[PDB]
Amino acid sequence: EVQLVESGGGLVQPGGSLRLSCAVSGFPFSSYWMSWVRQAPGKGLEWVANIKEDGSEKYYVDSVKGRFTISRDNAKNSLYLQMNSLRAEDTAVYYCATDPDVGLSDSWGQGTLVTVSSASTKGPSVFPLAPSSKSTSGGTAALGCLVKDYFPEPVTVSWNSGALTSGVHTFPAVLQSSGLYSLSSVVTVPSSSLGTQTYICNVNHKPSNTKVDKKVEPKS
Amino acid sequence: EIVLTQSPGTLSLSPGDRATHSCRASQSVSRSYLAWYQQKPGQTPRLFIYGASNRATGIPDRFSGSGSGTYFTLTISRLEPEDFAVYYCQQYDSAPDTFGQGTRLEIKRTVAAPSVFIFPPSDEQLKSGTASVVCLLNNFYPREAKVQWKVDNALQSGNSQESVTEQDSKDSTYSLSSTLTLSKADYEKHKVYACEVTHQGLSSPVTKSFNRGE
Ligand SMILES: N[C@@H]1[C@@H](O)[C@H](O)[C@@H](CO[C@@H]2O[C@H](CO)[C@@H](O)[C@H](O)[C@H]2N)O[C@H]1O
Ligand SMILES: [Cl-]
Repeated sequence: EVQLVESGGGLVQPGGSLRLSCAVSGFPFSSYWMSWVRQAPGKGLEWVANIKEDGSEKYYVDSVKGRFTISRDNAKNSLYLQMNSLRAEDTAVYYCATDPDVGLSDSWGQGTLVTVSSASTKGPSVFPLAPSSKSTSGGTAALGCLVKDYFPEPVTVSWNSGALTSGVHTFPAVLQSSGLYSLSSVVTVPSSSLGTQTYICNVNHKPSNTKVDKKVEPKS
Repeated sequence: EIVLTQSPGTLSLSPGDRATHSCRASQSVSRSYLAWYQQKPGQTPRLFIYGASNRATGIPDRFSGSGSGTYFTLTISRLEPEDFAVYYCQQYDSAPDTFGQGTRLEIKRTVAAPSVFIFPPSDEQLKSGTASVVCLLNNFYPREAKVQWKVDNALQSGNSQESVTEQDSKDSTYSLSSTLTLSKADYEKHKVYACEVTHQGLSSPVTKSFNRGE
């Protein structure tokens, strides 16, 4: 069961530093070259650095030489990226990525977003998008939650504590001119359920340790 | 640096169609150390092909790779609706282990008009000085749509933003949210709030509206 679990990212001041960790299981880590790859918002993949199986050779993109260091701990099956003198050009999702010679589809970690910014974490305001005659016909109603004014990314949204999944659309966040993000999440349900079934959006903004549950009540 | 140039930048093909993704290198890539990845929106890339032609674990037979030297391809022999993604090539012969710029593959389907719904600002939000009005376009194709906000029949500009979901993996549709943002002061100076939607699937544009406070 192959797993690569990243930690150590998040919001960081320009000029600051982060230590990224990646704990690998499910294949012989110490046999393979490993790498870090990043993706700036809305942009393509960019290779950052790599390291030989024994640590003895490593390479970097020129834009990070002397301020990023890739290392590994073969005993703990872990990969690291120590990142210094951070700049907005470094803002990206960072992935630990195994040498493609490993031949495993699931050989990258889940990604950790690094946001290089002097703004503070800020939790969302959550407002209902109530169902009404305007969102309802053909036996189905649309409803949702507006998740407004948070920083940084990301937020997660669930419905009914994860019990409701079909018909859900959670939109990509938009960055407002304010420098805060906003997103909506909507679900379509049977109009016959509106009297009977309770609908709650569960919003988690880990960066601010904010959790909000908002019940979305029908309009007449 | 070995530069990898992918073509086409964007590709739209139907289930059953054969998709070809090209990757050209600025110099020869030795040992066929050329990989392909599939990335879905907001998700970790998955390794699909390694060593130019080897399938990674869990990759179906319809995906194949070929090539050597300076020219490589990724083929999807018979598209399935779950195959939309950005596909990236990468060389790992010589550091830096460069990526191409990606080919965005969309799954084409027959035209599908949106369902349109308008949501006034919540009472809770108006309390605090701002009004977000949301227009939802649900389950349509193609992705291109025009949303025009009208306030008392005056065309709005500059005070809305839109976001689009990833393609549905079964029916190949999209959904779109448009949010109009006004101050509460401006909101309360007007009565009729309307979202007008123009789309290839609609024989004529569809307008959804409400009157403030009803
Ligand atoms: N400069 C190169 C580096 O960036 C490449 O990723 C690396 C890959 O070649 C590897 O070769 C070893 C043994 O020769 C093999 O086990 C690995 O799995 C290959 N991917 O080569 C560096 O020189
Ligand atoms: Cl790159």
